[PDB]
Amino acid sequence: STGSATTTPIDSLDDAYITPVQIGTPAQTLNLDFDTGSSDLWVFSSETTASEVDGQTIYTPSKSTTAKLLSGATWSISYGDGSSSSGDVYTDTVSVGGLTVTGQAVESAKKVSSSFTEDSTIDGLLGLAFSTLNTVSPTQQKTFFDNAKASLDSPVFTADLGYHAPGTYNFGFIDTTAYTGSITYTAVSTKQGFWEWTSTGYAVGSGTFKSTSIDGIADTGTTLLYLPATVVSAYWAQVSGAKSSSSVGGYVFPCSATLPSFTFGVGSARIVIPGDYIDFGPISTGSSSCFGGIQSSAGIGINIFGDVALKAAFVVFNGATTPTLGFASK
Repeated sequence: STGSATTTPIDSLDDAYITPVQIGTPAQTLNLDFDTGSSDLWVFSSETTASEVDGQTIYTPSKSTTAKLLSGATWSISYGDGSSSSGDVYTDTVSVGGLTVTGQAVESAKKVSSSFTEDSTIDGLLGLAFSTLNTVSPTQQKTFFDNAKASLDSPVFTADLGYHAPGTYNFGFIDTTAYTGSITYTAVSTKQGFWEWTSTGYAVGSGTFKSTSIDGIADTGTTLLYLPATVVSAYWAQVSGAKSSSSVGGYVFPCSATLPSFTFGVGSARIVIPGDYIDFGPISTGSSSCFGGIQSSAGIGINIFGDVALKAAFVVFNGATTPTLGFASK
C-alpha cells in the first residue's frame, strides 16, 4: 500500500504545516501537524477542557463505531518549545492520504497548554519519530508509520515541504518526479529516538564550504534551523545590522536586508536554503526588525534541522531495518 497527502502552511510565514487525517468511522477529518521529532498521535477532542478549545476541530470518540478506549492508558508530553498536552487513549482507524491503519492509538487530549489553544489551525500532532519516544503509559504505543510499515510497498515516508506553498507527505514510495538530481542517503542514529544524522558542513551565501560534522535531527515539527553558535554567528555576520537580541529571544535583522543563502552538507552533496526562507518577518506587527530563521541551538542540547532546512529539500525517512535519511534538491 501507499498513501499521499498534501501538507499546507498554517500561515504566511510557514510557522507549521497541517495535513488532513481521517479518524474513526464515519471519518472525522482533523488537520494534524506531522512531527518527525515526536512519537505521539494526539488530538483535540470532546474530552478536552472546554476553555482550552478555541476553534480547533475535535475528535469525538463516542461518534466513532470503531473507537475503543484503551483501558488504563494515559499520556503526557512536553515539547522543546515549552508546550504540553495530556489525556487518555483510544484505538481507532486512522487514514492518511488513502493509507489506512486499524487499531492506531489516538491520544485524546484532556488538557493542552496555551500555545495549542491559541493556534486554531492545528487540531493535534501526528508523531513520526521512533516509537521508543511514545509517551503512553503503562503500555507504550506505536506511531502511525510503525503500524503501517509492514503493509507499505517500501518502508519509507517522504517529506516535501513547500516554501509559502503546499507540499506533500508520501508513505510507501518515492516520487521520482518530485526532486532534481539524485537522493543522497546518510546514516541515522536512533539512540535518542530521533531521525538523528550528521551533516558534513555548511556555507554562507557564495562563501567557501566549511567541512565540519554537525549532529542534529530532521524535525518537521520545528519551524526554524537551530545550529551551533559558531555557525549561526558566521551566518548573521553577513547581514548588516543583524544582532542577537536577548529580549526578543534570538537573532533579528533589519527587515530592509537581503539575506544570503545557507548551504548544508549531506555527505558530498549540498542543499541550498535560499535567503528568503530565512526571513520570519517583523518581530511584532509594524516593526522594522525581522526575526531570523537560523538560530543558535546552544542550551537546546541538540541541533535541529527544522522546516527552514527541510523545505529546501525532498527528504526520505527510510524506516528499513537500519534506518537512513535521504536528501535531494528540488
